[PDB]
Amino acid sequence: ELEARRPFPERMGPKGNLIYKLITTTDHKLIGIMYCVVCFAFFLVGGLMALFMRTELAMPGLQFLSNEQFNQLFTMHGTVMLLFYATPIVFGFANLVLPLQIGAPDVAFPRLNALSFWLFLFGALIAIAGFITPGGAADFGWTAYSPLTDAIHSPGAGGDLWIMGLAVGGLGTILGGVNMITTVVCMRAPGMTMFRMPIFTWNILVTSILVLIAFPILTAALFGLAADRHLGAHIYDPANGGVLLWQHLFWFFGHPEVYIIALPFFGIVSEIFPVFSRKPIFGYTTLIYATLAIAALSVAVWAHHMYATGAVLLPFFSFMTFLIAVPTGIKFFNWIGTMWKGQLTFETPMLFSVGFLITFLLGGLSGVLLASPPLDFHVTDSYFVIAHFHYVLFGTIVFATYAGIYFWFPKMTGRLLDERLGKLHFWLTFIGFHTTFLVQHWLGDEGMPRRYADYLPTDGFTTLNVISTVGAFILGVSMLPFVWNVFKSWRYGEPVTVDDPWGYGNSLEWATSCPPPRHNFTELPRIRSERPAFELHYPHMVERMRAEAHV
Amino acid sequence: CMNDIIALKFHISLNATTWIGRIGMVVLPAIVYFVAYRWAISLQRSDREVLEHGV
Amino acid sequence: MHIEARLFEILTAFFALAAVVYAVLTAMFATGGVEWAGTTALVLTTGLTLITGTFFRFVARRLDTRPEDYEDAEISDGAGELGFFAPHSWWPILISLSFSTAAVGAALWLPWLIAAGVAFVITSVCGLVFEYYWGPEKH
Amino acid sequence: NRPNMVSVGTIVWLSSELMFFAGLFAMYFTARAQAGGAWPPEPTELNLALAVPVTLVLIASSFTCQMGVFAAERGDVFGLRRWYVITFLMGLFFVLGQGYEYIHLVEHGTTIPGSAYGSVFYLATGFHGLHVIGGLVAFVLLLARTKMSKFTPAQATAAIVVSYYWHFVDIVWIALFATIYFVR
Amino acid sequence: STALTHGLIGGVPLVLFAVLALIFLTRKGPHPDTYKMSDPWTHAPILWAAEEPREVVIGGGASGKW
Amino acid sequence: WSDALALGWPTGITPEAKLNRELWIGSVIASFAVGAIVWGLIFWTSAFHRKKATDTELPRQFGYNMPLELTLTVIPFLIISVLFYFTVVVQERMMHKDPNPEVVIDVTAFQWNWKFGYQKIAFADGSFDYDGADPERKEAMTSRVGPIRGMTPEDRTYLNFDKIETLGTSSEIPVLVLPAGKRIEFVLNSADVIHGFWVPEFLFKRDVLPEPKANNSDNVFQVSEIQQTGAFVGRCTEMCGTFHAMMNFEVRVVEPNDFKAYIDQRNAGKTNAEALAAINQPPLAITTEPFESRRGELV
Amino acid sequence: DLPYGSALTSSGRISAVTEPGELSVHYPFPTMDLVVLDDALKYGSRAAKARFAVYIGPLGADTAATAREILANVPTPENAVLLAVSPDQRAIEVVYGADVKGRGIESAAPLGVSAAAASFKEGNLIDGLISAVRVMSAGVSPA
Ligand code: HEA
Ligand code: HEA
Ligand SMILES: CCCCCCCCCCCCCCCC(=O)O[C@H](COC(=O)CCCCCCC[C@@H](C)CCCCCCCCC)COP(=O)(O)O[C@H]1[C@H](O)[C@H](O)[C@@H](O)[C@@H](O)[C@@H]1O
Ligand SMILES: CCCCCCCCCCCCCCCC(=O)OC[C@H](C)OC(=O)CCCCCCCC[C@@H](C)CCCCCCCC
Ligand SMILES: CCCCCCCCCCCCCC(=O)O[C@H](COC(=O)CCCCCCCCCCC)COP(=O)(O)O
Ligand SMILES: CCCCCCCCCCCCC
Ligand SMILES: CCCCCCCCCCCCC
Ligand SMILES: CCCCCCCCCCCCC
Ligand SMILES: CCCCCCCCCCCCC
Ligand SMILES: CCCCCCCCCCCCC
Ligand SMILES: [Ca+2]
Ligand SMILES: [Cu+2]
Ligand SMILES: [Cu+2]
Ligand SMILES: [Cu+2]
Ligand SMILES: [Mg+2]
Repeated sequence: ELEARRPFPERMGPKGNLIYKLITTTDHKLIGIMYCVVCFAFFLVGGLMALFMRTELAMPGLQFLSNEQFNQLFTMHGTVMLLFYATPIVFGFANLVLPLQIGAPDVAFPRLNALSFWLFLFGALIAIAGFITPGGAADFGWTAYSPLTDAIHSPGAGGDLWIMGLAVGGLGTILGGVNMITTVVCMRAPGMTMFRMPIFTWNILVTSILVLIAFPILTAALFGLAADRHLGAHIYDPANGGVLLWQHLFWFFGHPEVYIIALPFFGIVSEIFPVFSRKPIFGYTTLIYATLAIAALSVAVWAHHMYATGAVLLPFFSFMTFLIAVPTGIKFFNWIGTMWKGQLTFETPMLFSVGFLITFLLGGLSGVLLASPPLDFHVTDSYFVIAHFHYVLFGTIVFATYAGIYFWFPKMTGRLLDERLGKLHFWLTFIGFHTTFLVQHWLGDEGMPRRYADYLPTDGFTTLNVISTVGAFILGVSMLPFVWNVFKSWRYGEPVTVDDPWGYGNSLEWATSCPPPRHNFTELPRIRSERPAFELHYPHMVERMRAEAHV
Repeated sequence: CMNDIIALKFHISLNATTWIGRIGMVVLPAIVYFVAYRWAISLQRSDREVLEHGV
Repeated sequence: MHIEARLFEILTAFFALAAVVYAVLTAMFATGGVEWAGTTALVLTTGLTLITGTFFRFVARRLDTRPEDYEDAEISDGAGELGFFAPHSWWPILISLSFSTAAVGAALWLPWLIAAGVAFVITSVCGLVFEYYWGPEKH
Repeated sequence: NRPNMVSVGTIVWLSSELMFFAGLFAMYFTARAQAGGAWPPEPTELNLALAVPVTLVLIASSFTCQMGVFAAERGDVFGLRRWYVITFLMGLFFVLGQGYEYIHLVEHGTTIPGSAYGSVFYLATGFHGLHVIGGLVAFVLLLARTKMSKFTPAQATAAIVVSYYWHFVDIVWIALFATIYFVR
Repeated sequence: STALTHGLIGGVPLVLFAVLALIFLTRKGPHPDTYKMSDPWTHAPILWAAEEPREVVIGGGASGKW
Repeated sequence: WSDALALGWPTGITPEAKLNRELWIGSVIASFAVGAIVWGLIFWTSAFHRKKATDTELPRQFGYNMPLELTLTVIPFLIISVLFYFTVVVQERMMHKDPNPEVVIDVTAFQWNWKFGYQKIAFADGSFDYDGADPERKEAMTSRVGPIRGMTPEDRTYLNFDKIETLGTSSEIPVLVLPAGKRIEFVLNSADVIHGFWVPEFLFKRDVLPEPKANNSDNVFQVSEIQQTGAFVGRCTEMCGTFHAMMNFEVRVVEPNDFKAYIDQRNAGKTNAEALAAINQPPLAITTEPFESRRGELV
Repeated sequence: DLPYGSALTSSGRISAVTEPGELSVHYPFPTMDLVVLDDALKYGSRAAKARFAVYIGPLGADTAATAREILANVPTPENAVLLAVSPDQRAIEVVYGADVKGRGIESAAPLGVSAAAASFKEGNLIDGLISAVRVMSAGVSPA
């Protein structure tokens, strides 16, 4: 029984194996791969923006940055790192495994799926292109409040390019969300019922609905904003009532948008915990209800970002915001229950997911504090917020993103990332993030507002800013091990000759080869539960799972 | 040659346009040569796929 | 596809309840009367789920149990041609470039560039639509 | 049977489009609440002698569009072309009718920078007019595809989903027409 | 001061990188140890063949022994 | 210890601030208790449920505990309900406005500094009455048809002006003088964009909006009293432009007799700097100093 | 008969799994050395238009006859060259197909054995195979 095999898998394709594929591909796997590379390019670009800001806020006074440059820095940093990195990578992972999870050969609209990538890429470049302008890029913040974003207060072309760049990228997001809903409804494999899909597929379908509610209203608001700057309209005139009008629409977009970049990464860890715990996902039916409740509740809580304005019904939004804490808390108890009485080995995909649980909770606790208007009356527009949202956005779009990458890299490569290099990256990232964002809780409470280019030496913010500056550079140097691991393990990584390199995979992508073929499936097993791959690979456990399912 | 009008219409510094063309006078031809060489060879592979697998 | 429509109806009920409650809760308690920008979005948020939910209801009542909608369905039940899926196309990148050209013209307020972008978008969209329908050349 | 993938995608996207008009409606309603008693204020004077006949033409375009759908499902490509050409002509009349009303309103002092009412009125109706123009482009593109190949069920599906967009556009105008010309 | 502030920002990340790297990068990876001639061949038989050119009578051969 | 559980919150100088800080400490205690339980559960399973290197069979495959799921759903609902009640109680006290205040302050924010005016002073004991309303300069902004309800966007009639005003300068931090132990009313009106009136010792802030009445914004908030004297810094908190970070102000609290005297020099034509020196107070702000005009050290 | 976690699919393919943190290949040679050997095998066969094969393992009692049966597993046996090395038996056997005959392989077959043997006394197995492939591929004409 001798089979002929190469000593090593081919490192790279021959000349001309990719360039024509990149611009003509309709395969979701290649499109999903192009997302991650571009998303990480914007991650590195946006991360450098924060480093300039962080190194300027190290010592009191403007050493190398002006007020205008600093104002442009956080606006572009936030815009790039929420809309150009976080939102696309939601569909970056969705183009990767969602057709595999539901047993589909492709997405519903292969052409429209490819259009979303290029539309997003050219939309993101337009907004960033404001830096090359002499006036500079947008300097009014990613919330672009009115009438600051007005032609009178923002006359440069950088703000105009920021508005139109978001509109082009927003159109791609809407098309991507349309594709995902159609793919889930119509492209499901036989035997794959609605309540049999993986949690990640459930989260993406739910997230895509939130896209259709939020992004079109943002496109409408931006178009009205462009009319004011170019046609001299009175859409957002303060005397007309547009100061509240713009904020209401923008936050009706914004809070659904943060859950657009939260629920899919809740799904990502929900696929990793069962695999490395050798246990089924706890509360699988409950997790779906929690996700639906989170999606529904996220639409009518938009005004808790507007507590300091004194123009919203505080009791309504405070109570509704508190309601979101219940389904989110249920997710932790299900994730903890998944690891309970299991067999944890703590690999790199598992290690990052564990860091998510520790990191996310502290940011979640800060969210409940801000949800109450009396407590928000003092910490709003201060570094307590910045500490809260860099604990909740770094717990998911980074920890869960890295966990999913380490989880699905062998699936889409046939090669395994280095575990020793992965452990170094995780610990460096954890230590750096905690060092740079734990002290900012005290800074905001001490009386330091957000969006401040300079502070006086007598303010007493110097010591904590230096500590935060040290940790941020640790985050910067933590990128080198991960980039090196991806660069080396892609071509010289450990080959994967098995369908499931992690052994106890549950979703359908682990029932196919690594990498999957062009149509993702040369065979399909019988689907009788939410873990078809586990049932196929371990037939002797079919009886045990049914009998021991209920405690 | 049209940098000054491009600078005025597209809101770009005139010094930037001169130096973009100056650096791009050697960098861009090198980039285009690499892309075109791979693109031309990539097209040949696309034709080989139809020959051995059909339309 | 009973479950698919039930998901949107569940969202429809909550969105309708929130829109009605919040409108009636701002008309008598918010300063200035009804919150309009804010209420209008909630009312039409229900319409987004109402349109999709109603269509899914009508579709479900027409077609019988699908192989993917069957609790205990066999893999061989779904054998056959699924449909048409585009193998490759360079049109989508041209559409994005065409749309980005108009956006840059709109951002800088260049009427000539906006007109070129609109013409480019129509030309690029025409290629995408007609890509798999152009007949052989008649010479 | 089988769920129509193209119809599902179009309907799902059409629902998202409704949220785009939600922003436009919010601007009009927010400005209306701040009018103080004059809505529309002087010198704006809306007339129903022109809006009503133009609105009725757009409503009648839905009936002709639906007639083409029946021909499309029946396999009669020529019947589909006849009804969609008529729908295109009456849909074009809506744009010309709206454009004619714009000229008179501008000449009477109602412009986008002139008044806050002019801003909410023009962007709300103008963006809908852009949707009508986009729908007219869809009619031409679909009609051009009918002469390229034989009438296939996939070709008939494209005719149905185009009518879905036209029906959505007509429904949106009815909301805009009632909100602007009646709820003053 | 200004010297201490710049030293911590540029020194601690480099110091932490070196300490953390020595902990993990010095560990033994999952790759098996290199086979030695003295040790017996306990591994399964290995058949290696190239994929080129792209797709039984024996013409002869040669023998050897070391 | 209240100094460590406040996480850096100032002690406060008003009764509303003291009540707000009490809610903050209790909420932090509740949050830490919940966080410790979840962290303990995560750490317990990460150290005692690790794959033992002698356990052959896979672990029990259980993923549904209906009695447990309901219990861990009601408990979070009870905690937020308890917090919501205290949240409603505190916010009602903080936003309460007395119909008969004794000091009214007109706060005007612009790009990029502050202007403070004394609209009306009427002490509760009747020892000091003053009327700072100046209607001969508020109606000079009338501008009229108009794009918005008959008026141009440059109407500016919503702005309030007073006879005695403290104008901020790029080289002089504006100082607001308030009596100790007296109720203060703050009226916030912006000029071009949104700003932020935040005093960290107040433990409360509200965004300064242009045309607050047309935006349905309650731009008026009051404090019951100021419990101690001294100087307290104030910063702009809502992003407003280039110099958002360089438009700070200072609030000076003095005795009621000193406050009454200070108004007399201001009425006598004395500027803010010299009037403060007349009541044995520093002429300039001590908590904050004007920022350097040099765009940086490389200029 | 299938290993733990391995299953037989409907189409006959084998869906195998490996424990997390483990390898699916685990060849007892460095990764870089394997890459060099693949380059020698891939490029050497390309310049010779004859598939080159490398076998490591037992060869039974008679090494010459065992390699003949092993070459049958190599794709396109008629145009394949197999190099068999038995570390335990300390013997080298080279066998080629009928199409390889008359192409200049008879002068390179002892060349590869001697070159591989010389590096085999130094404790280098992968290096010996790499050296054997290079000299054997350099003495074979295309087609
Ligand atoms: C996904 C969301 C996301 C992510 C991942 C991050 C990442 C980081 N952010 Fe950011 N941030 C936001 C979202 C995010 N941010 C948002 C929404 C805002 C508000 C915007 C606004 O105020 O309007 C904000 C604003 C914001 C603030 C407060 C703004 C203010 O001062 O008012 C700060 C504090 O310094 C901060 C710092 C950091 C740091 C140190 C990181 C670290 O993660 C970054 C370190 C990462 C690196 C990658 C370092 C770079 C490494 C390199 C090697 C660079 C080399 C690159 C090239 C050569 C191309 N960001
Ligand atoms: C992933 C992104 C993300 C997520 C998940 C969240 C989650 C939450 N956020 Fe936040 N938020 C942002 C991203 C996010 N946020 C951003 C980017 C901003 C500001 C951006 C800007 O302004 O520029 C922001 C700002 C923001 C504000 C506005 C504050 C201000 O501007 O002044 C508020 C107000 O309530 C808020 C609250 C919450 C709450 C209550 C949750 C809850 O969902 C969290 C609930 C989670 C838990 C509660 C943990 C699990 C529960 C348990 C373990 C049980 C414990 C039970 C109790 C404590 C009762 N966040
Ligand atoms: C035709 C395209 C070919 C491009 C190919 C690639 C080649 C590009 C090389 C990059 C060159 C950039 C270096 C310019 C270096 C330089 O001289 O410029 C500086 C200003 O920075 C900058 O330029 C930074 C911007 C960099 C531009 C990046 C290039 C991307 C563009 C080219 C892509 C085009 C989009 C695609 C087109 C689509 C068509 C189809 C493809 C300062 O000058 P100034 O402006 O005087 O500012 C004064 C201070 O200096 C002084 O201190 C003081 O502060 C003041 O005096 C200040 O005024
Ligand atoms: C290869 C060129 C890549 C871009 C070169 C410049 C890319 C340069 C990136 C590294 C250096 C950045 C380090 C930080 C520099 C800084 O602190 O500012 C000082 C400077 C004085 O202020 C600036 O504003 C700098 C320019 C900002 C970057 C414009 C990004 C343009 C976006 C797209 C338009 C790019 C299109 C690429 C098109 C690529 C070519 C396609 C043919
Ligand atoms: C511009 C049309 C005016 C007529 C109004 C009535 C509508 C019917 C149009 C029928 C067109 C038939 C063309 C055809 O089948 O040829 C097809 C090819 O022509 C095209 O592709 C024309 C595309 C036009 C794109 C521009 C659209 C602009 C829309 C503006 C809306 C305001 C078939 O060619 P073939 O038979 O394969 O040789
Ligand atoms: C990995 C966790 C890092 C946490 C850093 C906290 C540092 C706090 C220092 C406080 C110093 C006050 C003077
Ligand atoms: C959710 C509350 C988080 C609180 C973090 C506090 C970090 C400690 C800062 C110490 C600073 C001492 C001056
Ligand atoms: C006192 C005014 C009551 C208004 C009831 C709510 C009206 C909502 C209008 C939404 C229209 C969306 C098209
Ligand atoms: C006080 C008047 C409130 C008017 C609300 C406007 C609702 C208009 C809805 C029209 C929908 C027609 C389909
Ligand atoms: C007088 C200074 C007291 C500092 C107390 C710091 C407390 C830090 C708590 C951190 C909690 C993290 C969950
Ligand atoms: Ca500094
Ligand atoms: Cu929020
Ligand atoms: Cu300000
Ligand atoms: Cu400010
Ligand atoms: Mg704010």
